Amino acid sequence: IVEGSDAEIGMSPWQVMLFRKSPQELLCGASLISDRWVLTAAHCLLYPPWDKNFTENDLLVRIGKHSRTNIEKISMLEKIYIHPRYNWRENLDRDIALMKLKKPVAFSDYIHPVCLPDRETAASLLQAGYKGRVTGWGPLKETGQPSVLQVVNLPIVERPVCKDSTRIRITDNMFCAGYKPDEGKRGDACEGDSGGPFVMKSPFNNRWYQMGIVSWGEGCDRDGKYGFYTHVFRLKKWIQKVIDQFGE
Amino acid sequence: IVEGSDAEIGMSPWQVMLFRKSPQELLCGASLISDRWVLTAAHCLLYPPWDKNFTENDLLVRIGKHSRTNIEKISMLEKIYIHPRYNWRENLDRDIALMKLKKPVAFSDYIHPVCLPDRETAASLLQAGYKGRVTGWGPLKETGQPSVLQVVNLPIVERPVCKDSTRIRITDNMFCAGYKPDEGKRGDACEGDSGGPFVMKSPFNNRWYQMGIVSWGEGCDRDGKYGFYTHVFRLKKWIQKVIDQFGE
Amino acid sequence: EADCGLRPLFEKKSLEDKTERELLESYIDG
Amino acid sequence: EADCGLRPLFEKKSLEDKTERELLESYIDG
Ligand SMILES: *[C@@H]1O[C@H](CO)[C@@H](O)[C@H](O)[C@H]1NC(C)=O
Ligand SMILES: *[C@@H]1O[C@H](CO)[C@@H](O)[C@H](O)[C@H]1NC(C)=O
Ligand code: NA
Ligand code: NA
Ligand code: NA
Ligand code: NA
Repeated sequence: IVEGSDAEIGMSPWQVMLFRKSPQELLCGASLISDRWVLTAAHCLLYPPWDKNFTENDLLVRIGKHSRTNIEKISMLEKIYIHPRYNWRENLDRDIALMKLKKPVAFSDYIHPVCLPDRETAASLLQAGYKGRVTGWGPLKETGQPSVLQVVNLPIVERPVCKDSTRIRITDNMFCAGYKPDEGKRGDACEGDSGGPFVMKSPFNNRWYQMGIVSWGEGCDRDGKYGFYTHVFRLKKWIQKVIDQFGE
Repeated sequence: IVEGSDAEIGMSPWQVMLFRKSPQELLCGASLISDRWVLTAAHCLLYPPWDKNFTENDLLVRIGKHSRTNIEKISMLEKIYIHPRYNWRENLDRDIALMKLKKPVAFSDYIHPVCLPDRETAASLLQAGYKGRVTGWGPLKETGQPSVLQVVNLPIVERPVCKDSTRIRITDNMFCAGYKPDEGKRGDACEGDSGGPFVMKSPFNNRWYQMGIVSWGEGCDRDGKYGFYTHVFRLKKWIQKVIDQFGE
Repeated sequence: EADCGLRPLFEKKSLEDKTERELLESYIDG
Repeated sequence: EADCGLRPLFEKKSLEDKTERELLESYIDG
């Protein structure tokens, strides 16, 4: 997270960290959506251009970690589900994956799931200018390593401007966010923040909803550039299918 | 309430009915703002143009009543406090009064206080077009008597339009609400709804706040006319003074 | 007071009343 | 699930975090 600030204790209890099991390596961010399911970006698990193709036994997730310098839960994975139409070949379309924990995790003051949006919440809040919040353990830029979870609030950007900022073919399964040059504020996700949640607080019921997943961007906090996020609601049917049918 | 609908059970647990003790006569609406304080319009208690000047022993309040056709609490009053600058002579400016219950009332699924606005809530929600909700036992028009509490949602109206709708000198201690001719929806408070609450639900904390008190209007649900409400936040300092200093 | 404005049969049970959405939409609509 | 999105140390204790108001204001501001 670039140009963000230290998160308050328990501010993001759905925050999950994805690690290579051994040797230890922080790979990406992720989020808790139930006692046994974690949501992340598919490219955090499968990305051939990088010779990356992790299987369940290669990873571990940490839940409840506020800083570096117990109360922290380390869980193994039982199964990984990558969206069948995730496109790592071209533009990271449908960059989403679900990971089922071997055992359900116990909730606490520091561990609690985030909600997934319904049609009404997505229609109401996915609007240009409306701010979401991104959290992560990514570096503090592109050279800068945090010992406390970082947080930054960023506004959703109109689609024509998102399209404009890149040569990549963007799709309706992505949205972009960040401040414009001259809006006078900065901030962006970066590297290891990948896979982490973009959340918004509903004015209807006061609950936090995960509207996006840190997916890609070009550079970190560069003027005229915006971070792209996986549009969670657009892929809700697949998410629901996996969680509803499996999870035994 | 004209052009409204039946309230759901427990939808307005802060609703209070002001009655002449004996013989029984429904006089006005009111609201519960704590276990021992009820808020209403001063004209419900003191209004010389009508030879009205009630004292504590002349009244009773009912709390928790959803319909006509126990669970209902009937309370006596210990003291009445009318704003010292309430102007019954000209335009009902500062039409507000507080009534202290002889004994504190027990809260239940049907009895619960409403919040009073702070500066931030008033600044955010008192905007033209933003809708509030009015509830009451007033007739169904100006000829029509409800056996179930009625409710209607109405939008706040821009001040120049409020000014325009009447010959009376309005003040900043009042705001008006209701639909415009051609907005295609109707609704208004009427008669006995007087003194009742105009509430709004905060998108910040999900709590209901009482922004106004049904004060006056000309006619009921007439095209081109709007109901005027006492601006509760504008008179917060006096309200707070009374509640903070007294209430023994 | 401290639990003010949260209804036992609605907010406290995570239930919405029939028209409260109309109010909230009026605040966020552009 | 049913208690999703309500934080034990914030919403559940009626406490606001330092910047959540910035988010909500962006939704209601005209
Ligand atoms: C990832 O590895 C598995 C072997 O378990 C293979 O079946 C799958 O096709 C691989 N994905 C790639 C290389 O795109
Ligand atoms: C209301 O009656 C009281 C008598 O207790 C009197 O002192 C007060 O001035 C009266 N208010 C009027 C008539 O305006
Ligand atoms: Na940027
Ligand atoms: Na009217
Ligand atoms: Na808005
Ligand atoms: Na608005």
